[PDB]
Amino acid sequence: KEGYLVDYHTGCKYTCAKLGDNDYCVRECRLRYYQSAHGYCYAFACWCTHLYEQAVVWPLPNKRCK
Repeated sequence: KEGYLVDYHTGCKYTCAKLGDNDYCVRECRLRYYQSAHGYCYAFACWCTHLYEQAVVWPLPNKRCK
């Protein structure tokens, strides 16, 4: 499973270096979910990958950047 990185209360994106320069992005994904998560910087913003069924993202109730 895959999903865009967003905060549960701030509703905002998490920006990073181009695509595969994912060194900051993987460290968010593996602390947001289980440590077995992964990700990359799709359009210079973090996109988590190799995820379980318990990842959700867009079905959140608000998710607009405060």
